[PDB]
Amino acid sequence: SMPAISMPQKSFNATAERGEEMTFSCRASGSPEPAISWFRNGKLIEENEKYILKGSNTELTVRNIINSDGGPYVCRATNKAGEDEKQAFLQVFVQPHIIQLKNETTYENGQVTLVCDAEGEPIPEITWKRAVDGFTFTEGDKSLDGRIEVKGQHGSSSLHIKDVKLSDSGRYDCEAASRIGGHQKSMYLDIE
Ligand SMILES: *[C@@H]1O[C@H](CO)[C@@H](O)[C@H](O)[C@H]1NC(C)=O
Ligand SMILES: *[C@@H]1O[C@H](CO)[C@@H](O)[C@H](O)[C@H]1NC(C)=O
Repeated sequence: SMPAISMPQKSFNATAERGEEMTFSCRASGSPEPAISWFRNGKLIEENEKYILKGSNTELTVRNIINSDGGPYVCRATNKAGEDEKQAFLQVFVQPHIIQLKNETTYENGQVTLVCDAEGEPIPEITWKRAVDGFTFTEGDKSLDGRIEVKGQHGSSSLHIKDVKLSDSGRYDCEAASRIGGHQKSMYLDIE
């Protein structure tokens, strides 16, 4: 009888660069006993440190998950009567990481833009925090006096200050956060 594959789980999530591993399983009914084998990118998966195969190839463990591990892994079952193929799929998430947060200067009575840029999957939300008083800015938000405004989209945010004052100087933090976690970095605004 032709091989018929069963899978407990077919879609999987993992987070990159955390030393995580996941195990895909593939079993098949059929006579004669179907032989199970796994493919990635169309090439047979051979056992090593990264890929662990157990239970006559019924279980595939991918170790030390990184972004490039994302995608389809194909389970093939074959016997003299025919073959069946099914895919397991791995979505790899990436925790937020701020990749750009520069220091800035401007002069009193001037204008300045603080820029924070972050990577991540999901795309992180960006929040700004003013060190001296711990006041936080999201969105969208603006200051009571209307001088400060936050605009941002797609994991990037600008904090814009109009009519700078000496007291605006000091540390500002960017916080990039997703369900996965968060990353915070600091820069320094010098009004001088
Ligand atoms: C994988 O993550 C996605 C996106 O958050 C979620 O919708 C899905 O249910 C997850 N799959 C799991 C863990 O079963
Ligand atoms: C901002 O803070 C000081 C300025 O003296 C410096 O040590 C630090 O590297 C600056 N940050 C950047 C990204 O230039």
